[PDB]
Amino acid sequence: TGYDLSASTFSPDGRVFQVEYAMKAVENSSTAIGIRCKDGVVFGVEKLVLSKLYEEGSNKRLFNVDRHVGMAVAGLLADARSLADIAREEASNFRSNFGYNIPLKHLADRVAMYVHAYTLYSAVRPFGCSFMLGSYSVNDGAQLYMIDPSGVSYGYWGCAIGKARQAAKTEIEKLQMKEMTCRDIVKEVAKIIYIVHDEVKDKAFELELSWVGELTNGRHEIVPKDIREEAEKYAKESLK
Amino acid sequence: MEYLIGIQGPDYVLVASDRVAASNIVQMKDDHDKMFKMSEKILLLCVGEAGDTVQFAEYIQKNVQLYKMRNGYELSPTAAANFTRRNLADCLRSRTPYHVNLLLAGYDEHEGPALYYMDYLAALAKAPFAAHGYGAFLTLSILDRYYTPTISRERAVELLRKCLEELQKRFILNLPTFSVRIIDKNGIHDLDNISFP
Amino acid sequence: RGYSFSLTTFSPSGKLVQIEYALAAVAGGAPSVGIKAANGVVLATEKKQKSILYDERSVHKVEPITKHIGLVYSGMGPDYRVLVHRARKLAQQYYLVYQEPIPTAQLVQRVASVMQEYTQSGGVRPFGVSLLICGWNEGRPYLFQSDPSGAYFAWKATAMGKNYVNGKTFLEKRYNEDLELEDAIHTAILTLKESFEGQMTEDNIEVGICNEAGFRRLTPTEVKDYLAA
Amino acid sequence: AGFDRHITIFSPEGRLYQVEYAFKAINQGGLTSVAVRGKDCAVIVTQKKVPDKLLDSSTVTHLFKITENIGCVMTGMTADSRSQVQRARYEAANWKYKYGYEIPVDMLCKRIADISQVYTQNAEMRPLGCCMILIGIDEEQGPQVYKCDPAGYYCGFKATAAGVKQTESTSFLEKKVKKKFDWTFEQTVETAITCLSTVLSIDFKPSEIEVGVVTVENPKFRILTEAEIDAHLVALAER
Amino acid sequence: MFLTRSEYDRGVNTFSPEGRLFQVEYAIEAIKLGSTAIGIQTSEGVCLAVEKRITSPLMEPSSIEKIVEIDAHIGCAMSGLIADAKTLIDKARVETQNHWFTYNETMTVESVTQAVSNLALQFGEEDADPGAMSRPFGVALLFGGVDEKGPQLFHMDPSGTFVQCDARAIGSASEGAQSSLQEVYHKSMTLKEAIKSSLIILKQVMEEKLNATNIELATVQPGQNFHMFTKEELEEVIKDI
Amino acid sequence: RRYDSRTTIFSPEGRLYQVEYAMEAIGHAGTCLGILANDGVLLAAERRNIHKLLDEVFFSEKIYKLNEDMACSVAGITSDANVLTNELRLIAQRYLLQYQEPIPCEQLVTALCDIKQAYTQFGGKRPFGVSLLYIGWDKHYGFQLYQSDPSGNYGGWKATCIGNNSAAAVSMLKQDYKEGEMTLKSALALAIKVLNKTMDVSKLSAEKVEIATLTRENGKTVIRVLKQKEVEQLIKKHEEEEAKAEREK
Amino acid sequence: SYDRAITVFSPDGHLFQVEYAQEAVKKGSTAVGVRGRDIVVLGVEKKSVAKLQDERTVRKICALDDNVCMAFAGLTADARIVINRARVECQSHRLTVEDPVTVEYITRYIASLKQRYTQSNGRRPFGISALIVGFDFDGTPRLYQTDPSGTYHAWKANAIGRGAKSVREFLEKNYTDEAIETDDLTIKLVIKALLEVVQSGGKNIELAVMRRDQSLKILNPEEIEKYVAEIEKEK
Amino acid sequence: FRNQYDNDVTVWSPQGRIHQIEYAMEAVKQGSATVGLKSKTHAVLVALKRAQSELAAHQKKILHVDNHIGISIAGLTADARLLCNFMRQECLDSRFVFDRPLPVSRLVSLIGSKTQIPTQRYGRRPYGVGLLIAGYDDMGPHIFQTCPSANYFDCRAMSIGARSQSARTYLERHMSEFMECNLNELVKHGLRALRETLPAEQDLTTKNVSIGIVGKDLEFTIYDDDDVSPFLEGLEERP
Repeated sequence: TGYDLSASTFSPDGRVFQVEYAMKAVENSSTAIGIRCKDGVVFGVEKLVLSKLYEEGSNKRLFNVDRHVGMAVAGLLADARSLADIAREEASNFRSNFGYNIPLKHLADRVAMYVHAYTLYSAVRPFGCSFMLGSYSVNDGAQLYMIDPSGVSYGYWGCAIGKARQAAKTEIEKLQMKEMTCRDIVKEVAKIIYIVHDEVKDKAFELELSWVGELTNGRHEIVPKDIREEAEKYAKESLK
Repeated sequence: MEYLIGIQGPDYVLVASDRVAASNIVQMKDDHDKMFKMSEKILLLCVGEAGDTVQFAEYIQKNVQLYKMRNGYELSPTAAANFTRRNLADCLRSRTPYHVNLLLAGYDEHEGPALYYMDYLAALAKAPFAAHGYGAFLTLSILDRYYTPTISRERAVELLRKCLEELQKRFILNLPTFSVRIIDKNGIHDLDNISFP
Repeated sequence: RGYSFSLTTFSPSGKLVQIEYALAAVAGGAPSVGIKAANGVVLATEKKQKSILYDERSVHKVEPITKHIGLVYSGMGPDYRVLVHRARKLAQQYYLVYQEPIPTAQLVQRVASVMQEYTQSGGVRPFGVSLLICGWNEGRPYLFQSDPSGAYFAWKATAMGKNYVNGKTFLEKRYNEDLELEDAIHTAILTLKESFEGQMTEDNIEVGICNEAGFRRLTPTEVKDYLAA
Repeated sequence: AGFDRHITIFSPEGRLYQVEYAFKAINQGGLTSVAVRGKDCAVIVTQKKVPDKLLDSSTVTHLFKITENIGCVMTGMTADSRSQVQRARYEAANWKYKYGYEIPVDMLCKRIADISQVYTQNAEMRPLGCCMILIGIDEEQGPQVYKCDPAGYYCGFKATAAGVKQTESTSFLEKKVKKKFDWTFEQTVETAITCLSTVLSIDFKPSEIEVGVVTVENPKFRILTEAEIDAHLVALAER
Repeated sequence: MFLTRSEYDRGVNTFSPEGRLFQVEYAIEAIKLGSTAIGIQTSEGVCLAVEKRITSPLMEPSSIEKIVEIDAHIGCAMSGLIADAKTLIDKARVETQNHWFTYNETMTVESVTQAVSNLALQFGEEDADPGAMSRPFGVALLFGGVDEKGPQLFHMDPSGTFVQCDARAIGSASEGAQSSLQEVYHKSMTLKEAIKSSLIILKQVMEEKLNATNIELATVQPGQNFHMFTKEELEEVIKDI
Repeated sequence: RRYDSRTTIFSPEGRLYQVEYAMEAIGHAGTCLGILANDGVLLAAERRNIHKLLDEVFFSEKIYKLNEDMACSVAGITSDANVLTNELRLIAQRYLLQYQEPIPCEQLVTALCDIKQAYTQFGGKRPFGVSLLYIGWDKHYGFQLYQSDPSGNYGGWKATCIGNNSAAAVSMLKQDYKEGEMTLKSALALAIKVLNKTMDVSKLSAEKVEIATLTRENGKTVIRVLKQKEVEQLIKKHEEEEAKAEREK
Repeated sequence: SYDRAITVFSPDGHLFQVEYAQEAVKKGSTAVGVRGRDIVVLGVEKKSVAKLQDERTVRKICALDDNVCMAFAGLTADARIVINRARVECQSHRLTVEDPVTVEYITRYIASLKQRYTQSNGRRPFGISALIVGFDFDGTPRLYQTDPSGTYHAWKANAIGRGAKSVREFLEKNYTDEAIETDDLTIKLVIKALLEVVQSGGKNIELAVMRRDQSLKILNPEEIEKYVAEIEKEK
Repeated sequence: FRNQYDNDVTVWSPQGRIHQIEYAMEAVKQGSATVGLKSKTHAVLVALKRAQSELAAHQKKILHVDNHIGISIAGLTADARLLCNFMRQECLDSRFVFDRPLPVSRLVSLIGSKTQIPTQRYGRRPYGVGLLIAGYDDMGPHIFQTCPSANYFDCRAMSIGARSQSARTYLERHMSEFMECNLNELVKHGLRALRETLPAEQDLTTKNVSIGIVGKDLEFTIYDDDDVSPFLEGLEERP
């Protein structure tokens, strides 16, 4: 069956299988989750330490695509870094032309359309990355968006990507994020990541966290290490 | 500043030009040849702004010889005239106008002798006799006076000598020597240079 | 074999088979009939709709390129509209250049040149549609056909679409050069009546006529009046 | 075979099977949309299915506003739908810029459909696997309903459906127009909801459906609130 | 037990399993079709020699040009496709003259070899220019010249890789000729000894008996410029052997 | 296996099979004929389209006028034929604009043949599946007949036929044609003879053929299409002559 | 496998499409060239008249310029294109450097063109090999050969096309300084060589000469008849 | 079979793996080994060079991009030369524009983008070369590796090329002491690490070793065959 070879093609039953094959790419990735609460959005990533040789604070999967928005990625890291460059360019162009910080919904739509361009044409493959975007602005509020390799974009109160998406999603489902505040949400994100991590298959992980919210005055930033250590100790204690 | 003269006849066309190429005041060359043979039986005489003359003449020469090599027969004089006129006229609108004034002389087996005239603006005109340059103003009346459509070639060289010695008498610039050649059915024939010491 | 798929590949025995396949696409299209009368030319085609829900006024299979030219098609609907827009544009370009209405022969030449332009490139497919282009110029009627191949022919009368062979036989039996268009429209609806496989009504068919006045699509009431016979 | 797998090549029967597969891609989504016209109103209804609780229900929508007085409902691939929606908005604004008046619904549908044609004729790109249904009010013609499909067919309609239950829904609607008495706004909305609910067997609640309307009184396209949808739904159940 | 599927060798820009990129390797195999060429670097100079492989007597011997002059300071010897060799020689010459124009100096042999190598690299098609051959250059060059560092001999291959080599052989009998080079060569040998040894090896590998006609020989010494041994000089040395 | 695709691959034994397959196409075409005479040159063709409901609106279906001084008849794909004739007319008028003289016949043929060669050589486009005859008068070589093929190769012929039964036409012309002795009337009679032999129809209909003649009258070329009455008279004369030859035996 | 694209090398590094074009050259009519001391003679066989064809249209030998001419064996249309391109290059070189083209310059240009068509896919090699003859400024005779691959080589004498192997073996045997001594002897040598492979002598050979400072002369059929008669009689 | 899905970079596999990129990642394994390690004050690159023959000189495995950055290559020398040219021009552009040395992290980001573009598009192959980038900047000493896949890492130490796992395990077990080492101790550690990769018969020599050092006071310098003898002499022997 030559239908799956290219994305220009359609299956006889109406399915573009290259895109689904690209969606299978992110499942290879280690998990990443983002939770939205009243104050803001918290992101977390389970960054597996492949070797002791690799420096800490390397292979970062949490990027800052503008001062007021952050990006968390799962799937091919090369494609993800390129998509982050695209998103940064889109945000800068929006600021330059329209004179203010890009709305997250619009940014998600533009990067999603850029992604969707690739599924159509035969010359170029779909992206191999699924990524989450999150921002807080006093006008818009807390917003969390996820973009699949297809270019589908939606807003999620809580979201997970990667290998352990389903388990992470049920754990997130039993949380009541809407009432909660960010400084608790970091602890619960750590708990969920420690739960879904598989010690047997994955040797070790270093929890990589970020948030954006009013506590930052609407700037996405990496967690202060004291708060990281507190959340990690809480997660280890709860794990039992 | 450069003189061209052409006299058509029953079975010939006579052409002559001054042999001076000059800087501001110094007459760098005394034996400059302003006649380019596009083919066996057609000559192109060119005067004008420096550089443009040789560039345009060489371009038309090589195009005509390419026509010869490709098709096995020479262009007609009228066709060569229209072709060089087209090339000059196209460049007039462009940023690189060739400021050149030309006289094309030819013999065709079917259509007989022909003399053609074109200015830098690329107008074309067949004529019995014609001249280019400031000396043309002095010498055209000589031709208009003594020319006959049935002029013999000895009479034509005599008439040309009269026209040129008038330049010697009156024209401010010094055009001491002139080159002369005839086109006929046989082909281009060089003639002795009319030299006024 | 490989000749089947490529459009820039002559098959053995010298056939551009993708074009033949496009003509097969034309043959599947709905019946269309064209009859050139002495004082006019009638273009007719069936506009059979899948359901009552369809609004007939929304789209038309018979379109005017100019005041005095109109055409009808059998084949692919989208391709028809691409070339009808291009035909209108070509006619307007002619009017800008020459300040005269374009002759029908010239228009069919230009649109056939477009259709040929598409066949050469591999990246594109041929237009899966054929046209009957009718016009009145110089106090004379005209009817033409232009195929996906980029070729054009001049027909006194012809049919395209389903059962086009049988319709053409019915026409050559029924055709008389002396016919006036009042009779020719009747003959055209009969030619279509051969091949409907349904009870034709004013909605189910679309028909248009050209004459000294120019091209027009006669209304549903008009075609009802003609259908009454 | 090999006559499929490229849009350009024709079958030996001249069918272009790839676009026909794009038509199947619409049904692969598992959602249905219905549009029905009225004497003074046009409505669009479609299923709204939220796979996960975590998804923000506000963000997920198949109803989009091409311009102030035109609304659309897209059925098929979500990404291709959003792209076609963006192209439609650009076409509408560009029409307003060039020609000085709001684009007609028919011309918008025609522009989008001929774009779909350039897709189905050029090799490298694929037809967008989505279907559009546009509703608006034209002053001359009153309400309008139109549909684009991946092929480039753009015909107007009295009423239509798209998605998996299209044949059942158009069978239902065909009966209702055949017993034509009229459709006021309430009856129009009721007909749409009854068609969708009957063909799906859903017996909807207000969250499960999203409805958008245009009316000659208020020409602007508006997406009704859950309260308005429940008001219409309760009226259906009561009678 | 034979597995001959290859199925990845066709088409450059395809990494086969184990990542070997076989089109370039086949191009490197291609130079073995060419006539054997041989280079020896010495303190007194660098010498280049090649077997002409004359097909017929009527062909003019001078026309075969498998050793050429990039400039006075550098010469080249080539084995492989004559046409793409001519292309690379043209690139070398224009780059040398561009260097003279811009910096009023003479290029080093390493720099010239790098210049041609950059052109050879362009088979990858990273550049968008249409006028670059998609196939790798099916030729190997030996660049011999006296520079600021003295006599130098550089080898270039279809990949575009280049290295200095005290002595190298390219072409059909490069295998075996290189073993003979390895045994005979010592760094101290004078250019006379190098010429004699290279001609011995060429006589061994060549199918036809060696004659002044069927070989081309050249040397560039620090005092001299690139020089080709004439018929008489070739006669003298091939007699001396 | 397959070295017949893409028109840019030399097959082993060095043959371009796409152009040969294109040359196969012209054989299907309606026969076209050209004969050279001392006083003129003619083109005669069989109107393969003999559908009852076709109108003869045009100057000619097969015969085209390219210039004041020449014409052509085409056998092959009609769309490529239309393209080639448009290109020919543009080439002729470009030469007239440049040199203010009529295009030489051989030069025009050579230019179009250069186009046809170019389409062979480059990858994407197909070769032109057309072969067409050129007839013209030029001051240099007088009346001339030229043939071209899809390959882009042309030649000068005293008389030749292209299309269906071209071999039979050439065999008949070889015996019949008298070098240096033809006149336009005799050449017309020969054309009717060879057309009757080649064409499957027992009687040449006089609506199933189109004949055009090129002659120089009063120093100006005239390209004329023989009208239906003229060709009717010609076929009547040929039938009478052939029957009388039959009657004697 | 490896014979469908020009770009792809084969295992063992053979580019096979160019070899196939070189094979295509072999199909063509024979051509022969020989360098006399003061003449260069270029001879080409003629396939057949066909009795309804005009011989003037078909001419294998052609003059690129006043001092250079070529003959070809291979695809006729490709030969026509290459001849025209070389002619325009000749006139352009005269335009650029105010000097007549050298034979090695023009054969280099033609070879570079053929090479340019080989290197890139999407273009097929010119299926021709050519024999270029001219006299240089010094007056030395020059004969060069080119092939679809794009290599060029000087030859004292050579043949191309069908029967090239046989006729070149004959020419390797026959050619010597003695034969080149006389212009008539050079013409007779090439005529005998073409007679080695041709159906009939006078009818089926078209021959031409270039002298030291004269234009190309295609020998008349009567002159060719006289020369073959002299050759025939001596046997 | 699954010979399909391997032909081009633009084809995803049924399990979400682009096989051509992995086949390119195999290319680094082909090349001779390289090792890089850093201290608080210095960054080091050391390499094992290979020679075609005894007469031939050893290949150049360490290349200087700028005073503050230099690279060592494992994999295709062609791609190495091209990427080195790109990096050199980027650094020159930074110095011309801003009059500051380019940050090494930003340079490897640029390399990653340039390398990523081939993988996604049809046409140019993935750059089948793996580079170790080492430099000193204001933040401190840095070592990065870049794969034929455009992903890049920041490393305390790393080894790429054939038989590099032995060097990696030596480096990992000895890593703690590296940070406080002198440059002599550090280069000696790296030399032993690459000595692990060599065959047992082979041993380190002046010829086949190249060392590249950069630091706060030291611009990038490649210590060649003669100059490596001070660093090599300290090493004791094979274990």
